[PDB]
Amino acid sequence: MKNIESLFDYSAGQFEFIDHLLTMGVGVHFAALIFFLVVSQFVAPKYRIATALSCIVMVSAGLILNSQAVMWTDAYAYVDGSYQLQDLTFSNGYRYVNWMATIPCLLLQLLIVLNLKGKELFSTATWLILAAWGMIITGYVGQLYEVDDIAQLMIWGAVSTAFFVVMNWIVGTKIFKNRATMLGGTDSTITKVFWLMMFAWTLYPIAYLVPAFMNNADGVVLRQLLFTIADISSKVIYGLMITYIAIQQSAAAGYVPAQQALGRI
Ligand SMILES: *C/C=C(C)/C=C/C=C(C)/C=C/C1=C(C)CCCC1(C)C
Ligand SMILES: CCCCCCCCCC
Ligand SMILES: CCCCCCCCCC
Ligand SMILES: CCCCCCCCCC
Ligand SMILES: CCCCCC
Ligand SMILES: CCCCCC
Ligand SMILES: CCCCCC
Ligand SMILES: CCCCCC
Ligand SMILES: [Br-]
Ligand SMILES: [Br-]
Ligand SMILES: [Br-]
Repeated sequence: MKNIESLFDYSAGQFEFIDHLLTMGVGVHFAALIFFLVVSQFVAPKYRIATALSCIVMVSAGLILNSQAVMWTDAYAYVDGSYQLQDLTFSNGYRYVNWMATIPCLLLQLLIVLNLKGKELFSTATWLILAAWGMIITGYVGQLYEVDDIAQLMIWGAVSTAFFVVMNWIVGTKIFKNRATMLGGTDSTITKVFWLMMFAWTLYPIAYLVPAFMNNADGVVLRQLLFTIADISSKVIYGLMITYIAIQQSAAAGYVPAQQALGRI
């Protein structure tokens, strides 16, 4: 049960573009990691964990993107005018394993800026993480068959989509029922984060389906391109909005370092 990446030889332009996409993603996440670390001091204690979760996400994704880059250059060699598969192996499956950690972190930092606490926070986080883990795990099993069994990729993806929809319903319901509690005008900002999340996370099932409608070397490139757009949107851009909401609410709650931080800009 191979992946479609192992099926093709690659032109130098295709190979280097994919490598440059992954290495670019590493640099963006580690550059954002520094930003999230420095602005941590400008967030009130109640919200500071949300910015720390951005730091964990940046290193988690950055390590897996660097991992994918070197595996790409390990597994292929330029022979007779094209990059051909060598002794080693490349696989998008390590992305799925990493999602088991990064997705709960992304969801947790949203619940924190929604001002959920105590029993409701733990309760809502447990249902969301369980739904997300069911989405990822059924998706992982599905892509094992992206070459061998296209019908199984479809059926496991339908199961995965059911968890995805239920997960989004919980997220959206909590957002619209707790919007009134949010400070500094961030009741307007949080609805924008929900829509950004809808857009960015939907890119992943689209990349999952690439083997069904573009099973060639250019579809390998398009999938990595979609992953890159989705990774930056769902982690970096999303994290900046979460951090903005965290600081804005900190300032409205009387945190002086937050108020000063916004004043200078
Ligand atoms: C930073 C990485 C993120 C936010 C990854 C998100 C992943 C998903 C939303 C996964 C979606 C899937 C389905 C809805 C159906 C097909 C299989 C998956 C696992 C790709
Ligand atoms: C600003 C510190 C970010 C530097 C990123 C390092 C890129 C490593 C590419 C292998
Ligand atoms: C207030 C407790 C949060 C529960 C929201 C809905 C959970 C989904 C059960 C599937
Ligand atoms: C289709 C997944 C979208 C779920 C959003 C529902 C939010 C409305 C709650 C009032
Ligand atoms: C060996 C492929 C990577 C999957 C990790 C469980
Ligand atoms: C997998 C089909 C679910 C769609 C529900 C809106
Ligand atoms: C035009 C690109 C918008 C980026 C905002 C973060
Ligand atoms: C310096 C706080 C602003 C964060 C959002 C870009
Ligand atoms: Br506080
Ligand atoms: Br990730
Ligand atoms: Br409602």
